[PDB]
Amino acid sequence: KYLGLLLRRLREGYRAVKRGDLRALRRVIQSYHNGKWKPATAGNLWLEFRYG
Amino acid sequence: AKLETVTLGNIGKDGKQTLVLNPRGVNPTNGVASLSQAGAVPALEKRVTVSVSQPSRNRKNYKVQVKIQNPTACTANGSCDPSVTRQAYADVTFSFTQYSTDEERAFVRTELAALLASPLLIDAIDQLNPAY
Amino acid sequence: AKLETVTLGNIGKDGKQTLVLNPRGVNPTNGVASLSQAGAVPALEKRVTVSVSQPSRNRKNYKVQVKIQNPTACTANGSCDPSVTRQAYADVTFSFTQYSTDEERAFVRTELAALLASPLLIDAIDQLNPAY
Amino acid sequence: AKLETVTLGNIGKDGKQTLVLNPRGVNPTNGVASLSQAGAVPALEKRVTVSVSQPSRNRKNYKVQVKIQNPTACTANGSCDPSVTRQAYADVTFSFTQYSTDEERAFVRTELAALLASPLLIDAIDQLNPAY
Amino acid sequence: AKLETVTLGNIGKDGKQTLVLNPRGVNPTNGVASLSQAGAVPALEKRVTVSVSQPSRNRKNYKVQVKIQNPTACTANGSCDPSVTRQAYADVTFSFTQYSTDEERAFVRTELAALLASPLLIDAIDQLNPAY
Amino acid sequence: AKLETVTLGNIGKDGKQTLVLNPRGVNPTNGVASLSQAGAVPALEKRVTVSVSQPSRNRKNYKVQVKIQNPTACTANGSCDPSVTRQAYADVTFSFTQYSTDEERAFVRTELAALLASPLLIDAIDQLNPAY
Amino acid sequence: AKLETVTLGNIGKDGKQTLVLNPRGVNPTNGVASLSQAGAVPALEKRVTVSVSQPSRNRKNYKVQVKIQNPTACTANGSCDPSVTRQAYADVTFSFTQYSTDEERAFVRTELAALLASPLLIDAIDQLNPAY
Amino acid sequence: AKLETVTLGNIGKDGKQTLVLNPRGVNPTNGVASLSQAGAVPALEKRVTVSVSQPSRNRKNYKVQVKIQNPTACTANGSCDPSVTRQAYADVTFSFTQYSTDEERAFVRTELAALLASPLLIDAIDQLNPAY
RNA sequence: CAGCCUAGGUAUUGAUACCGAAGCUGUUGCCUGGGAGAAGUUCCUGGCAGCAGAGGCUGAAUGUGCUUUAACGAACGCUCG
Repeated sequence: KYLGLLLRRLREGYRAVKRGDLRALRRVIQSYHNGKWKPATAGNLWLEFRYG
Repeated sequence: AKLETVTLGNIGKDGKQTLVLNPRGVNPTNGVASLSQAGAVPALEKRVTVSVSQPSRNRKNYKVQVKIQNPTACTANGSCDPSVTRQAYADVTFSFTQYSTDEERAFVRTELAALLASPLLIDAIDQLNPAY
Repeated sequence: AKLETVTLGNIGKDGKQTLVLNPRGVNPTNGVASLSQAGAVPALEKRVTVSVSQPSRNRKNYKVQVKIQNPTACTANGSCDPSVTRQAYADVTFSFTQYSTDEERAFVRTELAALLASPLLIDAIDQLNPAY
Repeated sequence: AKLETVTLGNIGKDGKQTLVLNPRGVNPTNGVASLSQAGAVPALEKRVTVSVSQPSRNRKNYKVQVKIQNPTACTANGSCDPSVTRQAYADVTFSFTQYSTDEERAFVRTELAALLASPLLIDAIDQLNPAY
Repeated sequence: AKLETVTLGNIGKDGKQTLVLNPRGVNPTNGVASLSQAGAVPALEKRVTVSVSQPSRNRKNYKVQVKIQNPTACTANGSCDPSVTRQAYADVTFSFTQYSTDEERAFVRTELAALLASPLLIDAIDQLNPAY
Repeated sequence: AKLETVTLGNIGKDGKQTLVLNPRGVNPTNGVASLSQAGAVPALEKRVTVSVSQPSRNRKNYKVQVKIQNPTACTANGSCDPSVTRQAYADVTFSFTQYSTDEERAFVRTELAALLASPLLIDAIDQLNPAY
Repeated sequence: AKLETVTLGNIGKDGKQTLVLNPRGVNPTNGVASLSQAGAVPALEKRVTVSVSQPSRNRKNYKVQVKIQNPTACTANGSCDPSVTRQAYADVTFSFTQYSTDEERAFVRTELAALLASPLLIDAIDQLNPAY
Repeated sequence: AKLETVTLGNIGKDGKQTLVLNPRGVNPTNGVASLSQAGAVPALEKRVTVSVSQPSRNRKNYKVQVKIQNPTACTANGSCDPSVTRQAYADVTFSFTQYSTDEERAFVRTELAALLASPLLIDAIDQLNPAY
């Protein structure tokens, strides 16, 4: 079940990627840092998903 | 973002081996690049990962990391699947104060290069001998 | 060229079918005449376009176009509409000089008709056989 | 379709001229076969082209092209060279889908041929009369 | 090596059907002749390609190639156009030295034929069974 | 498809010779059954190989490979046993999918078998004449 | 220019030999027709090739290449079939421009012919005598 | 290979005209003999050059070259001095081996001659008809 | 270098829409695979990048990048009649 949950969160991130958005794509990014991460500049879709 | 091909030369003791490293991507988390040899095999492809950091909160100095893998690719391994037997780790780490200079960085850079090229470090890295 | 219902005979592989194309009038914007074969389904009707452009500025490029279309539908199981699933197009384009004359213009027509009947284009298009 | 001397008779207004086109071979680049009228000056030879391209990707769109070129020069006073001052061009293009059948294909050709023989294009291009 | 219609009889598991492959256009792009089912649609379905690459820098050593392809297609209960569900194909090759002799070339031909007729290959092919 | 003495009867130009390949064995390292004609000199014998590759995870396609090799004698006027001078190769690779069918498998077999005998391939291999 | 059996009459030093080039084919990759003398061993036949290159956009001049090669057998007293030893090359290259003329080209033709016959080239080729 | 007057008879389409070629100076920079129309000015128009390149580090392997140049000129109606509007030319290149033999060289010579005399070359040159 | 275009490629229900490379051709090297004769090598099959084989029209540099490199009105050379 935990694997299924992980895959669901990944699917959410990918769907965000497909629809296209840089800020809304961070829905999952905020689910790991355990902190209020702030931006620094203008990122990119695949950049904020390949290893983000 | 590093997307440059590096055509290395003077590899090995004989100095007659040459290598080429082609970029493979960038890791948009820690400011890391990636470069590899031309091929399609982990053992035959040598890894070069450079990384550059900036101060955020945990530290107040830069960090230039460099990790090179030179796996030993064996030919005869029971089939046409060259595997790895000896993994060659080469880890380099730097730390520069935010008030340092390009001059100072180049100074350490060239001193490192010259020591590596001289017969000083060759005896300790290849033949494995202590400072008599 | 007065438009009228055109009767084309001795057509097809064996040259026994016939086509009765009735005028569709002329587009006022495109300035192009159109004919179509009588049928129950307007969408399933073999159509025939003809255009005769006038000479433009400074080049005059006497131009003629002829666009023949032929559809073929196949009503799917459960569908109450014979959707056009197949379409054949053929567009001929003649280009003449402002000093061209009836003589060679008729010559070219007869040439094209003769080749279109000749064995070469015959197997070139019936069987889609490249000519070599 | 093997290339061979193509002899078409009964052409012109009166349908009494004849053209003998010899094979010019095939471009290895465009993959297009070419035929020419036998004459003294190759610049003054009636040329005809036949092309039949292969299936493309994901639409596959079978296509065939025939290009008819007829030149005519006019030796100027003092000029020792029958410079080509006139050129007639006719481009025919057939488009079939990969589901096409020789039945419909030959139907297309015969329709085109009879249309080119009908009074319709007769007045349309022999005299440049836009059809209406 | 003239191109024409080939009617191969005594075909299949019990050797009763027959296939008639009519010629196509010899591919300029690579100089390879083509034969296909009598048609109509099967003309663009079934294929038999034959090529003979002459001695070259890569080729030394004439190389003869024969590629046969048979696409199995079906119509869903409600569809119209047949879609290919499966694709058969085989590829025969003969590589022959510049000093080869025609007698031995035909020996090779007939040997391959008699083996394909031998029960061993029909078992290993038609039934897909390793010889054991 | 168990191994055993294969006797090809009539083969060759005039169709008069016969071949007797005796059963060698099966290399298990690659699952390859082999057959050789009766002799002593490994380098001077007509050989044939049959192999049956099942759909691998990275392939998912059934394969049958059949090879034939025939070396030339060119026996010298003394001075030792003959020397291999020329080597005629033939290779066939048939390929299907998992839901393949016995019938169309045998169909492709017989199609190629009769192609090998038809006059086209006859002079295509025989006289090396490009299909034309 | 239909390919056919070329029957070349008296030739040689005294002019008593006759040659028979049977038509092989026409490589489409470069549009070159080839003739070869009747034989078996492709390595040991006298052959000729003719190409007619049309005026490209890059050259715009008609080209006619005629290549001729004659091998020498030098058969050895046993031990294998003969080996190619000597290889006589000849290549003629006619060039004309688009407004060239048939009379001009035939003039050049017969001019080269009769110079080939004339005593000069006789001794220049036969004797390898320097024109002098 | 003595240089002197050559009377080249039965020339051109009908084989009726004659060409009288008188000798020139042999270019010492390259050792090439030359022949020209009998004159007057056509001596500076028509040319027939002859070369016998001897073995070398590149040549081994004699090369005999024969180049023919014929410029067609005309006089504009009002000018005086004719200008060359056209230029035909051809070149023959025999590559003979050191151990070549005059028998073989003459045989190749006459082969070229009579092929040039043959229907194939006449229509491949005069009419520029590719062999199809 | 920049732009303009097209001749072609394209698709399209015809009409209309993208690009100018297209496209294929061959060749240089990188070249793995899969299969395997069994090879002192020949065969089956495959990809990557580069080169040469579409075209012209207009303007900019005459060593290269760019930021005050400018605008107005007369005279001069200097083309014409």
